[PDB]
Amino acid sequence: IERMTEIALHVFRKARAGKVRPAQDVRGPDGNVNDFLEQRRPFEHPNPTGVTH
Amino acid sequence: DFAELLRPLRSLSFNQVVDRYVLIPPNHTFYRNWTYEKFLGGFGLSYLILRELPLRNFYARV
Ligand SMILES: CCCCCCCCCCCCCCCCCC(=O)OC[C@H](COP(=O)([O-])OCC(O)COP(=O)([O-])OC[C@@H](COC(=O)CCCCCCCCCCCCCCCCC)OC(=O)CCCCCCCCCCCCCCCCC)OC(=O)CCCCCCCCCCCCCCCCC
Ligand SMILES: CCCCCCCC/C=C/CCCCCCCC(=O)OC[C@H](COP(=O)(O)OCCN)OC(=O)CCCCCCC/C=C/CCCCCCCC
Repeated sequence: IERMTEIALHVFRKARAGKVRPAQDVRGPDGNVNDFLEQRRPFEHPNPTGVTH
Repeated sequence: DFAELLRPLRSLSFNQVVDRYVLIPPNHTFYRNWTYEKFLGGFGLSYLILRELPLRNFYARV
């Protein structure tokens, strides 16, 4: 049951990370390195609570 | 123009002038200071509308 659990937990971690970043191609759930490049807030949803600069 | 300032007086007698412009019946029930409350109070009402400006940049609204 120890071996079965770590197999399911490894799938769970990849599936959990896939919810915020879905799977587009063969790379799988959360398999895109470009997602973690520098990103900015959209123009229609700026920072509502504080200053940006 | 000096004769135009006296235009509403030439059509009236002295008794009518006194009753019209001098002997105004006393009525101390009016909120005379509403003129100032509306004017100066408009700054606060204008701020309620102006604090919602869709200018995205924070320093632009500054
Ligand atoms: C149906 C679809 C749409 C179709 C219609 C589209 C067209 C709409 C226009 C026609 C309908 C308008 C309705 C009102 C009729 C007014 C007619 C008129 O002649 O007014 C001229 C009016 C007054 O001219 P003014 O003599 O020069 O007086 C202004 C001076 O600043 C005064 O300075 P002051 O020093 O001499 O005096 C200080 C002043 C205080 O004045 C100030 O401090 C303001 C200073 C401005 C900020 C300083 C920065 C100035 C920057 C300069 C550049 C500004 C350019 C802005 C251009 C704006 C163009 C409109 O305090 C007062 O004197 C008294 C104020 C208290 C008045 C009581 C408030 C009653 C308002 C009506 C209540 C009900 C309306 C609904 C509630 C409001 C909407 C939520 O001109 C203005 O519009 C002034 C701007 C006011 C902001 C308008 C925002 C409200 C617009 C409402 C739109 C509808 C609501 C949204 C509905 C959305 C779904 C449809
Ligand atoms: C302001 C609070 C509103 C809700 C109140 C809830 C509580 C209710 C309890 C009220 C108890 C009443 C106690 C007595 C209050 C007396 C009121 C008073 O003194 O002022 C009245 C006085 C009467 O004026 P006079 O003719 O000179 O005086 C004659 C007197 N016989 O009223 C005024 O001066 C006018 C100003 C009063 C407030 C006006 C509110 C204006 C708000 C503007 C929004 C409306 C939209 C306007 C759009 C314009 C479109 C062209």
